[PDB]
Amino acid sequence: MLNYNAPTDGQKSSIDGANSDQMQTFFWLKKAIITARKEQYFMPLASVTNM
Amino acid sequence: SKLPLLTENGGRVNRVGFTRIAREGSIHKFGFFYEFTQESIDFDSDDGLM
Repeated sequence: MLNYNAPTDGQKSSIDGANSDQMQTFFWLKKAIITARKEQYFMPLASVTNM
Repeated sequence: SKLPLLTENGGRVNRVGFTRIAREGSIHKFGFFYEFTQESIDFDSDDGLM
C-alpha cells in the first residue's frame, strides 16, 4: 500500500525512492513574535534647558 | 501416368472427391490493480499525484 509513513525521523514515503524525498514538510506562518518597549517613569519628570 | 483419359464407350471412370478443414481460436483474461491511503494523498507535497 502507498503510505505517507513519516518523512521526518528517517522513514521515507512509499512513493519516494532512494534518491527522492518530500519537499514540503512544514508550514510557516510568516507572522513573527515581537516584544514591545518598556515604559519609562523618570523621563517625563525632567524639564529642558537650551544650551 | 495419372491423366484422366476417356474412351469412346465411356462408363464409370475417373471419379474425384473433395475435403474441407476447420480452424479455431480462443480468448483470455488479464488485469492488475494498486492501492493507496488517504494520508498518502492529503499530506503529500505534490498535488495531482493520482
